[PDB]
Amino acid sequence: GPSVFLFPPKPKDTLMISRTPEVTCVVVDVSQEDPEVQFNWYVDGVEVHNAQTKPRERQFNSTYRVVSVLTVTHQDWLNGKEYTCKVSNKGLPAPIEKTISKAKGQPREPQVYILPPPQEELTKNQVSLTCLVTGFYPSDIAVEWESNGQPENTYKTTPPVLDSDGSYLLYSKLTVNKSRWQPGNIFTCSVMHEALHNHYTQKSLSVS
Amino acid sequence: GPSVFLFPPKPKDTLMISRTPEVTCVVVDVSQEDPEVQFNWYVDGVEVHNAQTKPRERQFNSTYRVVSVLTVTHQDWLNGKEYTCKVSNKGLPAPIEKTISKAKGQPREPQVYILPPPQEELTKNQVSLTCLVTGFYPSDIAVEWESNGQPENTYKTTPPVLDSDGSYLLYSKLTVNKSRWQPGNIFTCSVMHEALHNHYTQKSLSVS
Ligand SMILES: *[C@@H]1O[C@H](CO[C@@H]2O[C@@H](C)[C@@H](O)[C@@H](O)[C@@H]2O)[C@@H](O[C@@H]2O[C@H](CO)[C@@H](O[C@@H]3O[C@H](CO[C@H]4O[C@H](CO)[C@@H](O)[C@H](O)[C@@H]4O[C@@H]4O[C@H](CO)[C@@H](O)[C@H](O)[C@H]4NC(C)=O)[C@@H](O)[C@H](O[C@H]4O[C@H](CO)[C@@H](O)[C@H](O)[C@@H]4O[C@@H]4O[C@H](CO)[C@@H](O)[C@H](O)[C@H]4NC(C)=O)[C@@H]3O)[C@H](O)[C@H]2NC(C)=O)[C@H](O)[C@H]1NC(C)=O
Ligand SMILES: *[C@@H]1O[C@H](CO[C@@H]2O[C@@H](C)[C@@H](O)[C@@H](O)[C@@H]2O)[C@@H](O[C@@H]2O[C@H](CO)[C@@H](O[C@@H]3O[C@H](CO[C@H]4O[C@H](CO)[C@@H](O)[C@H](O)[C@@H]4O[C@@H]4O[C@H](CO)[C@@H](O)[C@H](O)[C@H]4NC(C)=O)[C@@H](O)[C@H](O[C@H]4O[C@H](CO)[C@@H](O)[C@H](O)[C@@H]4O[C@@H]4O[C@H](CO)[C@@H](O)[C@H](O)[C@H]4NC(C)=O)[C@@H]3O)[C@H](O)[C@H]2NC(C)=O)[C@H](O)[C@H]1NC(C)=O
Repeated sequence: GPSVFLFPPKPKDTLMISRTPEVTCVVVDVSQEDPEVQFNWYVDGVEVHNAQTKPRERQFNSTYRVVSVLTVTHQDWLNGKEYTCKVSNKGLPAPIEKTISKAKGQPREPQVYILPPPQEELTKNQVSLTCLVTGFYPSDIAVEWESNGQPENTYKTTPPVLDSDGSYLLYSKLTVNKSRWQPGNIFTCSVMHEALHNHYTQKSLSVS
Repeated sequence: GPSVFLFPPKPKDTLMISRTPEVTCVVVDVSQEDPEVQFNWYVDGVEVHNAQTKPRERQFNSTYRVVSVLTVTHQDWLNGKEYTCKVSNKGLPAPIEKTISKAKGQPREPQVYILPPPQEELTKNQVSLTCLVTGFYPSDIAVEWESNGQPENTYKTTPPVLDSDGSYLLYSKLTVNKSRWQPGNIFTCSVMHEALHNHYTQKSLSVS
């Protein structure tokens, strides 16, 4: 029979208010004369009606896959609202309800540390500036790099890494050209998380 | 019908003689009264007869799961030898050949750097020393931390991270009580990977 998969908004949508944090409910495995199924949504047990439900998409494996996206506020999601996608079929003994919400647990503020290169690497053609971030719970978080004010193109971030106390940690690397490093340019890692002042913090450094 | 999953030896075991590196062939979904099945092993198209096989392990979900552990040398694996576990069944008609071998690609030497704490952190009651390993390939790699010879209990390590050029990178944090950091001690990272001198390299640092 068919199967439901409810998904959470992005750790970056949930924090900033320019983007829209959304909650996506998905159905799969709806056979070929199973008529339309119907999203009933509920937030903490009351029916909202603003979910932009989409059409009935065909799949390579000849199934029907259905989606309903539902916009939510950041206030709401981070207050621990319990969002629910109920689905009735036309050809299924039951209706299927799934529910989702923010992670439970006393949120913990990280602290950011920029780290410089190593005195070994400074002679190299490029160098690796390091943003260590640690102590953060919940695991959902976001990092960016900017330079003089202008944002940075290329960098790489590890997935969060569970720590021995139950907090999470991660590292982020930034390759910068040996050329561009020296002339006292100034570089800054910036981090977004539930438990920050303005949900936002930066460290920064120079060639000192 | 039944399915066959072949699995390689882990990087640590592939890198030193002390340990024994193994190639594991696992069949799952051998049904209720379908009798035994055989492993026919081959190495680059020649049959070896040394796999320490175990007998049929029945599962919760009511199938028969079978395993054969074949042992290899390290020179064998790093020469890129192709190992195959073929399965005769007494049920579904076919043989099921499955093949495994080392990752293809010109190996790259991991360049490793210890990084000290950040000035910021020092007033905390613990500190975080950082081993950064970059530019390595294949992704199979092992990191350990020791101090005055003795190894370390707490050390976390990110899973490798694909880089913009195709090499991999990773980080490792070591938390040490500040009571251990600042009375004159020496600390050391240790890295293992095929494209190295003696498949092993280490950096080290101290309160200078
Ligand atoms: C027919 O095809 C469809 C379409 O898929 C396509 O089919 C064929 C043609 C191939 O080409 C496929 O390669 C192709 O993808 C099949 O639909 C699939 O159905 C399976 C189930 O049979 C679903 O499995 C689930 O997967 C989700 C993860 O799905 C996300 O991530 C995938 C990649 O990571 C991505 O492909 C998906 O589209 C989806 O992607 C994310 O989507 C969100 C929302 O849009 C988006 O914001 C993200 O950015 C995006 N991410 C990425 C990386 O793209 C997974 O969550 C499920 O795991 C849980 O459930 C398992 C039980 O099935 C269980 O074993 C797990 O341990 C895990 O347990 C859960 O844990 C959660 C969280 O930790 C927790 O709440 C619970 O404890 C627990 N919950 C549950 C319910 O168990 C699950 O594995 C596929 O998502 C789905 N694919 C697509 C594309 O929709 C269909 O099955 C096929 N039918 C047949 C008969 O074969
Ligand atoms: C009945 O149950 C059994 C037992 O499982 C258990 O059953 C129930 C009771 C629950 O408790 C389960 O939670 C529990 O697991 C079922 O047996 C399972 O069968 C499925 C297949 O149906 C297997 O799926 C495959 O999984 C492997 C990974 O398996 C490793 O990792 C698991 C955890 O991550 C671990 O549980 C396994 O034991 C095994 O563990 C590893 O083992 C090695 C060797 O011993 C060891 O060195 C490792 O340290 C160890 N690791 C860990 C973390 O423990 C996965 O590789 C497969 O994925 C490939 O294939 C998929 C398609 O099947 C495909 O979607 C993927 O993309 C992927 O692609 C392959 O890989 C590469 C890279 O992508 C690609 O280049 C290849 O070309 C491609 N090849 C193929 C062929 O696809 C796959 O997902 C389970 O492992 C297996 N579980 C166990 C424990 O054996 C049984 O199926 C059940 N039967 C029924 C009817 O329900």
